[PDB]
Amino acid sequence: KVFGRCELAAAMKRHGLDNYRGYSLGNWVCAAKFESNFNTQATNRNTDGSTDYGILQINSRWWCNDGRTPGSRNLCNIPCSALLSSDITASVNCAKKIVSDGNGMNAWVAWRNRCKGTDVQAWIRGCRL
Ligand SMILES: CCCCN1C(=O)C(=C/C=C/C=C2/Oc3ccccc3N2CCCS(=O)(=O)O)C(=O)N(CCCC)C1=S
Ligand SMILES: [Cl-]
Ligand SMILES: [Cl-]
Repeated sequence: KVFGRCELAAAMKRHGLDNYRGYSLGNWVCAAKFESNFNTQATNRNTDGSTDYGILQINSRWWCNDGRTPGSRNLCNIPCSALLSSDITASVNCAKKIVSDGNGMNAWVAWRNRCKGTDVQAWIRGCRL
């Protein structure tokens, strides 16, 4: 599913992501924009063999199991496929664990490089929330 800007902001808020760990909704939406362009089915193979899945491109080396990432962990206790679903519940719950891991949203390289320090509020502007 390809979410719309405000549509995703609403789903994210509905799942308690807004202001989670101090990160405003704009930040999450911005990260989703540059990680998957809002496509829940987005995947990206990394040079190390791991793979990024979903709206927030959660990686398999630590967070989900895809059975093809030697020596990896599955800290979110979910098959990586669950991160590709129309329903973002799994992705949101896993993102919550990730952002609480110590480095905040910096865990999402694209967020640091393209959202961090920017006018992220712009990402939910005009949205009926
Ligand atoms: C009627 C359909 C097209 C209208 N519509 C929009 O208005 C949407 C437009 C998004 C707004 C553009 C935008 O890109 C940004 C980049 C950085 C910061 C904010 C951004 N915003 C707008 C708010 C801030 S600003 O006004 O561009 O400065 C949109 O994403 N989408 C996707 C939502 C699909 C449900 C749609 S549908
Ligand atoms: Cl594996
Ligand atoms: Cl933080």
